[PDB]
Amino acid sequence: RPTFYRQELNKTIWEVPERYQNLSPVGSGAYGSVCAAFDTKTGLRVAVKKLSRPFQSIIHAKRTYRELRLLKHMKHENVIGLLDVFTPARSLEEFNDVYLVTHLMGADLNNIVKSQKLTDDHVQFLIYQILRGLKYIHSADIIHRDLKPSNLAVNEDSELKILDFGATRWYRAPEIMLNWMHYNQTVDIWSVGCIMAELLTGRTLFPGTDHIDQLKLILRLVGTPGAELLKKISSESARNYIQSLTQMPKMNFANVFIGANPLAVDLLEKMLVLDSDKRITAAQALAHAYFAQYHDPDDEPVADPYDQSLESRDLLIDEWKSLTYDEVISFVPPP
Ligand SMILES: CC(C)(C)c1cc(NC(=O)Nc2nccs2)n(-c2ccc(CC(=O)O)cc2)n1
Ligand SMILES: CCCCCCCCO[C@@H]1O[C@H](CO)[C@@H](O)[C@H](O)[C@H]1O
Ligand SMILES: CCCCCCCCO[C@@H]1O[C@H](CO)[C@@H](O)[C@H](O)[C@H]1O
Repeated sequence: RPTFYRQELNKTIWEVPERYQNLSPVGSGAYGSVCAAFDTKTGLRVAVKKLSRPFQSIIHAKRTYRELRLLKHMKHENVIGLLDVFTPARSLEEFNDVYLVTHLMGADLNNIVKSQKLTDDHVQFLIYQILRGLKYIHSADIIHRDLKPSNLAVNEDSELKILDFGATRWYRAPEIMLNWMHYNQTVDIWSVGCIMAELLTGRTLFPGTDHIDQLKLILRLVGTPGAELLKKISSESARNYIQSLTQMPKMNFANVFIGANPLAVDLLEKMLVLDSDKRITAAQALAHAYFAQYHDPDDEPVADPYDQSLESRDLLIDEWKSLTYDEVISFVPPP
């Protein structure tokens, strides 16, 4: 067992191994809080997440277990991975707090586009990495669901990792916003399209003021649902309502992307398709000519399959807690 020390951070006492130094809050929410830190044992800048009352409720306990399991599973250059997980507890009976440690990287994509747009060459490298990470995540039968610039961590050399800390709706696929009976991994490709567009233009693609505005903006770029897609919407009244959200024909798509690489625009047109069944997949996108400088079919690895049964489980807090404890004590750090 490492030696721990205690300090007050974000209104609670954080108790962490002495290797972790210079803890500085960077974000907080209902589910927990995150500090930037320096890991003196590895010389790495790290993020340390303390879960907020991880076993207070069934939902908190389930989310705690899910996050630990997922992070333990992810072993890919472009996906955030677990560097460490710890608890100050010495037994299950005293187990009450969980801390997760990941690479910090140093910045996110929420920053770089404020003053000016990125070069096409830069966008190639950034989106290539997002898609490479996403191919991996999707291959594990995991849907991200909240891809956005603040969930994309980048270092000074623009090496990128996808994370989920756990403006808000600007990158969301329309079907998530419209409570589709089911949706699938194609929602993340929509998000990549929105992100890529923004890097190229320096501006948010669909900056909706609210839910309906968001949908109207989307419909104005990509067009009202066509005949094939309309068949996939059950409600007559819903289809009638849709037909009111547009008053003019759709625009020339390319007008948003003046002077852009034609291959970039072609890829964007293939990502930003209203009908999710028709969107390009991560694997297909990696093979698109836009990424010729980076694509290597032998260096775009896939994930071991993931036991996702626990996402639909209805369990007692103490079961989620015991399952989580097992995962904490069995953790082995990466080489
Ligand atoms: C693997 C990928 C990107 C999908 C991913 C990464 C993370 N987590 C993560 O990045 N944590 C970090 N800590 C510190 C720095 S980055 N989650 C995630 C999984 C589960 C839940 C719980 C819920 O579902 O609410 C929350 C987040 N998913
Ligand atoms: C804004 C009003 C129109 C929104 C239409 C979004 C259609 C999204 O695409 C739909 O995704 C569903 C979930 O994966 C699939 O079941 C459907 O087959 C697919 O057409
Ligand atoms: C643009 C705002 C108006 C949106 C109207 C379309 C709402 C689509 O409604 C959706 O249709 C799906 C397919 O039938 C169902 O599976 C979803 O449960 C339903 O929410």
